Amino acid sequence: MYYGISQFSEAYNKILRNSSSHSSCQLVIFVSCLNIDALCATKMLSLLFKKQLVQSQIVPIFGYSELRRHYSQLDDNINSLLLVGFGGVIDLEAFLEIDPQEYVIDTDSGEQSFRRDIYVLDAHRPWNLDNIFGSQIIQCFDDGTVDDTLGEQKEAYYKLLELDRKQRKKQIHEYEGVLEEYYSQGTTVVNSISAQIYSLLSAIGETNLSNLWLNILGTTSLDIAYAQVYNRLYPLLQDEVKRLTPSSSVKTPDTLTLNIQPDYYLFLLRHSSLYDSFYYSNYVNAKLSLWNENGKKRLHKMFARMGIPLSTAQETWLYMDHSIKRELGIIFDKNLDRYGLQDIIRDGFVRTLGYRGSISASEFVEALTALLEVGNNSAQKLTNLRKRWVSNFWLSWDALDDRKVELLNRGIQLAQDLQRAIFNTGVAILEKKLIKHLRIYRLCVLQDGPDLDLYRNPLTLLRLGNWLIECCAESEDKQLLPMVLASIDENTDTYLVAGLTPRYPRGLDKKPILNNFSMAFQQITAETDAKVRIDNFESSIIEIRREDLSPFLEKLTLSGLL
Amino acid sequence: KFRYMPFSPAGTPFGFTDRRYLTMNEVGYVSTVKNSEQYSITVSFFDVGRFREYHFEDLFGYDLCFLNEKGTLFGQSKTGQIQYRPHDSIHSNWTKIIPLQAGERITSVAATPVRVIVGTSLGYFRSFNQFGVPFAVEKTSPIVALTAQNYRVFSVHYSQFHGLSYSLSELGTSSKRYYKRECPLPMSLPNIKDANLDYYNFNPMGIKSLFFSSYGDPCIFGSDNTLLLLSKWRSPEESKWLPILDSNMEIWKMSGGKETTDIHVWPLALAYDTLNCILVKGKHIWPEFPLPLPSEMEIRMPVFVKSKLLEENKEIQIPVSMAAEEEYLRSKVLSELLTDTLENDGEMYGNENEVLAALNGAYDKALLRLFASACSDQNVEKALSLAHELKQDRALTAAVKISERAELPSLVKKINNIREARYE
Amino acid sequence: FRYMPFSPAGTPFGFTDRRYLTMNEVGYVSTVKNSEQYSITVSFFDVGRFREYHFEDLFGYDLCFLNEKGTLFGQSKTGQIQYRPHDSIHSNWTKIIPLQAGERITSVAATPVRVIVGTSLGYFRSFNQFGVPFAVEKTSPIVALTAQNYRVFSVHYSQFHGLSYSLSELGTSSKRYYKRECPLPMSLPNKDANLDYYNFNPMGIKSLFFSSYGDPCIFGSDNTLLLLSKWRSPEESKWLPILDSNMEIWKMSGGKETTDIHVWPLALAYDTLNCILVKGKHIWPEFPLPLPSEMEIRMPVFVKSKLLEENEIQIPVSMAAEEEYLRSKVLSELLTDTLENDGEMYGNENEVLAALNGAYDKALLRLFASACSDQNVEKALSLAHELKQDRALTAAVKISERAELPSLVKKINNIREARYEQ
Repeated sequence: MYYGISQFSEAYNKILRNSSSHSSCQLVIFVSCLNIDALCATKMLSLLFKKQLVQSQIVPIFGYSELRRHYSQLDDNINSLLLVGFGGVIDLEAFLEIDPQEYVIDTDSGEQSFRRDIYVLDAHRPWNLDNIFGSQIIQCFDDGTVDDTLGEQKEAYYKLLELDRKQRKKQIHEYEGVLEEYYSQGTTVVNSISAQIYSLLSAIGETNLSNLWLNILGTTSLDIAYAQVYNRLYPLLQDEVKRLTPSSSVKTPDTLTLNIQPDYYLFLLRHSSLYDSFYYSNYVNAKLSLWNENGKKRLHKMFARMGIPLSTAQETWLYMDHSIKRELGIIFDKNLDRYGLQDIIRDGFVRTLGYRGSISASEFVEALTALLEVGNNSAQKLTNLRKRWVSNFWLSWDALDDRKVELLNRGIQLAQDLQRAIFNTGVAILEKKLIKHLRIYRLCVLQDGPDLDLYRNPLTLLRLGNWLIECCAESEDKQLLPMVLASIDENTDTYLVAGLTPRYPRGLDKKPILNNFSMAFQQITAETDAKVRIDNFESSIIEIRREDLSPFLEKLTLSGLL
Repeated sequence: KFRYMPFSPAGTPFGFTDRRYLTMNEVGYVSTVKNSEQYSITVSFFDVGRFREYHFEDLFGYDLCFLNEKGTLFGQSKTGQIQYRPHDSIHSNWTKIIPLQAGERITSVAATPVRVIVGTSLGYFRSFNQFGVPFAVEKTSPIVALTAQNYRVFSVHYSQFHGLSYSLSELGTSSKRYYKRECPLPMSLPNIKDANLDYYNFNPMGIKSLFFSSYGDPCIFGSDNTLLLLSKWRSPEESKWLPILDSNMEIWKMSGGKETTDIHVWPLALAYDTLNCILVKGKHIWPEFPLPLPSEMEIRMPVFVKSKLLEENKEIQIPVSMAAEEEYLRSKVLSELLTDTLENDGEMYGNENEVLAALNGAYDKALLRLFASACSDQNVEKALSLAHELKQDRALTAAVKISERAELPSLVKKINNIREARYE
Repeated sequence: FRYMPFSPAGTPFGFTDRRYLTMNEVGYVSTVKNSEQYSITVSFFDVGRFREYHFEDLFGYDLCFLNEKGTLFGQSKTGQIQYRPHDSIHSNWTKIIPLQAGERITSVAATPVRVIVGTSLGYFRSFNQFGVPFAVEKTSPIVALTAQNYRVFSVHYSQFHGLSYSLSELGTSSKRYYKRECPLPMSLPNKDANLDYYNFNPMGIKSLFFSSYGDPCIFGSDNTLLLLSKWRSPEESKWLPILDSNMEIWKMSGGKETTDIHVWPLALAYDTLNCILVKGKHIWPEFPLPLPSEMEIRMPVFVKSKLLEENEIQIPVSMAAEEEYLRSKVLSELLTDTLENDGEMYGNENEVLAALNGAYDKALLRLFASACSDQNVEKALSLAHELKQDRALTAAVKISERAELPSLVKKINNIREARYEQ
């Protein structure tokens, strides 16, 4: 509520009024690492502050305790704080021990001012009502859901705070019931941080092709589990592409172009073979069931039907005969309807410059996600491991630059290897039937397997989780159920547990489903004495000990908040 | 018969592309992009520090724009839909539909600090204020071109039964004085292949641009590629239109005498002795969306004949005689303009008096170079007529020395008689 | 439009090697085509002042302005103009005017102070008498120029402005435009002589000059000499048609329409148009150019039908009285306009005002007698309102007592008392 979209520009002006000083650094941007959206958002923010000369300190943070450690050691000279990708769910005054009495300067007249501004760039739609309403210091960059949906909770909270027998109980318990109905609600995303920051850049006037491409990457990175967000934000990106494109031509070494062209829903089409692109795609294995041998037979049969030889299909896309790849849209239109792959046809954004080849938005965001993942006494191991993924995040930041395409090709190769590992472990799960039905949720526990040291990473376990949700979503015989995905780390000796939401099949076209695992995780942590970690910014990511795993799952299946 | 078209200053046609520039001037450029039956309008500014550029989604299909230092006025010609947007976003934008008859289109719009001016194809002239209150409904000859700078408004009218004309006014917050009302305009309309016909179907008048100078003198750029400045417009009995750039001739002059077609001048503004304009290269007159840096073209008085420049050059190098002639004429007209603007409107900076003194210096130096060529041909009477127009007493002694070098003692006696007249 | 070159009182070739270029009150300029070479003969009517001269033309000078001190030739295609002073103590000079593609010089003018070039795109260019330029200006496209005593009368025409005229005057300090591009009331023209002349001169301007007292005068295709009256005050300016020459030739021939007698104007002095009376199938002078006759100014208030039913043509008394009254009125206001600003020029004018006011009052008394003949009281009183001096009212009260009409006398005596008392 404190910043609607039409005054994002005003908020940026306030940042200048606290940070446009050549002598000292006064702006520190806390970025949630291990998120593509926050990475692109901070890249656009860093370009904007570089063009206007604002001093900055970009700090990547993994855990909530890491946030508290970094905020506790901050100097008092810093007056502007930007929280990218997080800070929209928890109460920041109750977490960062913030009291407004020692941070207030020049209160005199009903005006209040503070010596530090903390801005929140968060996409998680459960918004803390104290944080968004009763807080002057914590300033939210709201998408606009407060003006449409959160009005009843606004008046309930305001008459709760204003009024500190049957009338008092009858109104106060009703407003607290409304507030507790808004609370204990699942977590969802309907807007991207990159779209909000590009709206800020449109309000200022610093938009160009690079910021538009970063906005395209940030919007495209949410297409895996939040396809309604991408389908909503696609026409604005189409309007911006057709606005900032030039008039027209011959391929020349300096002309960067960014076209809206058919970019099919495939894993790494332009940097791998067509056989490996269909074989490692989540949607193709989701529909044709490629995990068993019959699916591979059907894939070879449709290669026979499409007229593409397996010698030509297994050849690299750049070296592929273009009698196959020029009329590939016509072949896709004629042949994919019989096998159910009609939804492969999809228009996306493809950027190229010079003579170095074309890259799509989807291939670029899988390359960036791979560079986040495997880009490079137990508490020291956790600290070193958190430092390792912070180094991975900065390597992926280095890959965002135009002059560092070798990092991009390294990310492409890492994405290929990681998708091979994900495919092997996915068919490992599916062949031996470790998926167990618990009547309210589906349980998948990895005890041992091939290269299990990749799954101490969060996004690799989320990649396996989205693989399983896509593979099980097209099977209509089992209905929509939430998924618990646990992976064991022997050296740390902890089960890292991820909560995965189900989704409808991609061909259908409604209300998005929520993430009800954080409420149960918090309630079990409060009621039981489980030594667990809640510090991840995605609240469905927890770490349990091995010996406390089965009581945690029994208390999870006893609880009805799934 | 004749068809009217909506005009904005230095606008570009669509052509084969899907985008065009609505207006281009010294403040900035406003361009529109076709966006699948709607439009996206981007307003960019040449002054980054004062104004921040913006863009918006236009659903009405605006084909008219006017851009000044305090607002932006968009106008749809077919439906009468106009909109005023202040730059500071403190005053609110306003949107108004004016009454249009059948066959009536808004041909041109203009904005003033305290007024907003809309002109229609049947000759109506509707003036609002800056906030949307109507103020006047005048009927004039059909306005096909408007450009306002501060409180001064300059317009061009054309009709079959009236002919081409111009009107200049200064409305102000007070002292409402109209300088000239529908006096005839000395400009050549174009001689009505597809590279020119794509533009002349869009802009039949041949107005490439219409603006004011940096000191407030009106300037127009017709289809003959000459920049006409109105001199002494404050006094209506002494007003005259001075051509100060026949830009085809200087295009031919920088190309080494080659009859050059593929380069054109697209005018934007006139600073003192310099037209800022994009030299557009290609078969199309209008520039495209990757807008290059606007080049600078110094104004030259059109006294250059191509025959003599081809005769002496057996880069076109002008001989010192006609170079002195054009420097003398250009210095005289610029001295008159600077003297009028400094005496009437005052100096807006501190530089105007010293540049006027240096301009009179360059005036006298060119007059002495004409005096030398007169004395080289034993022409006493032409030398006396040249040094009779010599302004300052400092440079008359140089003419005495040239008379000594040319051995014309009667010229010495008459110049000393001129000095005797000049001591009192 | 054609935009053919114009020189005042210029004569076309018309399948003939010899044609004239410019005829004024001072002389005439003629050209002869000879073996792809032109021979320019200039000849002055005042043979006692100085001598006529021939020279050789290798350029094709189709433009000429002739004054009392020099001769300015101009080439319409190449732009090469040339000023030749008549006396040999002043040297000739030659200039090449810059011209665009398809641009021609339409008319030139030469003053003792100024040298003027008018151009088909409106490029009004000015020089002094020694060729140093003073101004380059764009106007509406020139089709006619004349100038005397740093006064410039121009006529413009274009397809986007129409017919117009300008009345510039250059003092030593600044320019002054009296009437800048105000519309001109000259009628443009609509068989072999007509086709030859309107191929040569499509505007139909036969001549265009100043009067002897500085008043602009124009003679176009309708054979109607117009004078610009009250031009010193631009809010009061009237274009007076002072000569309808077709009416004068019809009156001279004796009530018979003729097709072999026309007029070619040269100049206007006070009450007299100095002109060549041409005789022949053509309307322009031929090689034996006659002595320049003079035609009196006659205001066009003559009805052809009334004059043919009445009858050398014997003019009736009332129409002659109206003619004298209107001509005396316009000449009185013109001469009072000239002497109250420009002063005396020949010094005889102070008696010309007295004699012309006497003629004005005399014509008003003949109109008084004509009105009192039909016993109209109020029309005669309105005539008696306009009497100038007191001595006319003695003859007025003499007429009214003769027609036994005291009701006129009772008001004329009051008018006289209010005149001499106040």
